[PDB]
Amino acid sequence: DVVMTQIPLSLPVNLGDQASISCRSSQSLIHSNGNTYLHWYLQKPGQSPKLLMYKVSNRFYGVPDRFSGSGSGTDFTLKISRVEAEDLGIYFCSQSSHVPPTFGGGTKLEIKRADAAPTVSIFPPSSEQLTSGGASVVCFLNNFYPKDINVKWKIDGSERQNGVLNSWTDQDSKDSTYSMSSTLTLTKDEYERHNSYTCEATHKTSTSPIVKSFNR
Amino acid sequence: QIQLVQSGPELKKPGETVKISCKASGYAFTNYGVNWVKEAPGKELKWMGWINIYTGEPTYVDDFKGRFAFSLETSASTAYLEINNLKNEDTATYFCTRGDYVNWYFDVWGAGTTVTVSSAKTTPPSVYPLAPGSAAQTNSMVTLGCLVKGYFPEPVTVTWNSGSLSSGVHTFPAVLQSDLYTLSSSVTVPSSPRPSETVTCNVAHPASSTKVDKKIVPR
Ligand SMILES: C[C@]12CC[C@@H](O)C[C@H]1CC[C@@H]1[C@@H]2CC[C@]2(C)C(=O)CC[C@@H]12
Repeated sequence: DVVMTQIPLSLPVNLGDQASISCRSSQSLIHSNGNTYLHWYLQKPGQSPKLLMYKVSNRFYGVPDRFSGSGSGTDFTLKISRVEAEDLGIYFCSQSSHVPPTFGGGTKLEIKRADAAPTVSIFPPSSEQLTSGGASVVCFLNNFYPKDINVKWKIDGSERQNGVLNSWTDQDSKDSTYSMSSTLTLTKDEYERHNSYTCEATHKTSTSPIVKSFNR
Repeated sequence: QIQLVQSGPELKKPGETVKISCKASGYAFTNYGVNWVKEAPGKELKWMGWINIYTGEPTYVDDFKGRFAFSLETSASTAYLEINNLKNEDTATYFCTRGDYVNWYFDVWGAGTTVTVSSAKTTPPSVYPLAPGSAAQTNSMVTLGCLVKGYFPEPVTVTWNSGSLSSGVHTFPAVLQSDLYTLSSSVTVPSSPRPSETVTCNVAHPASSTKVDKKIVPR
């Protein structure tokens, strides 16, 4: 498998600007008769991939005239000239120069915006999840940019690890932010054998963590 | 509309079998290859193998040999992929793509078929409310939430006040904890709308025929 690699995972881009993406191969891509089968797909959200550029530099029918291609042998690069709003999606690169065709992980165009920090909010269990046994404490680390943020769950000073399952939201199309949430799922006697519950998140914006809490 | 048009979503338990059709329309079916590509959840877009309509013999990447099989009925312009003794890792979207003989790319892609392999039985969600226990104003905006835990299958739908509140609503992706799914939604209102005005959390689970309205009551 000719490991195909692409960086960056996510490329913030102010629309109007120009984006350039790159891809690299765990072998060389000149086929055994001077042809280079490196092709790039665009996958818009919960839709299909669709050929944009083949044989390194040729543009698929209809594909808009600001897209470009270049690269030799092992480093290829796609370039978009004035990225318009509907060039946004996961750009993948593939090779069918060696058996078997392989795909690289893709790089997503994302809109850029000034930073913000998560409005965190922290919720204890409700009487009604308690009258039957579990207790899911739930923190909402809402409305932040950039995507990396990390949550830690401090339980009575100590830390907890089994119980977190986090889940992330797609870049909100109204203010380009992200949101994330972790619900610590404890049983009702794990929850009632503790008292201080604090949710904690270090995001790029504050050096200090943006902790929040309730005291059981 | 030269398209390859595929079957619908499949929900299978372990050990079962699924057969995906891919109808080609608009083009000379013998003139291309049909390739099958697997898109697995936050794994790579993976190439499964290929079918050559002139001979009729497939080719398979090692990784899907044996248990995956590709059949064909070239009179009826339909291509096929059959999965037998469905394991749990086969949950992914499988796509068929027409590849070309001169320039070797894959230019028309079907819309993909979603198989979901699981052991769960339908379960209506438990819906619980999330009100902030006198967790005072950090700054004049309360964010409440709903937590819908333990359900199968996807989907559920959350709305707040029957869709009359949507600018402050975030609903987070499902994450299955132990076969069943879990999901939460938060609304952020001004502090004078709630608790003066009510805020209700409405979740519907089409597969089980269950709609639950929860009111967020101060605490
Ligand atoms: C690269 C590879 C890869 C598989 C190998 O068996 C044949 C070669 C050459 C022809 C290609 C094929 C991939 C699938 C293609 C692109 C088709 O669908 C028709 C021509 C095919």
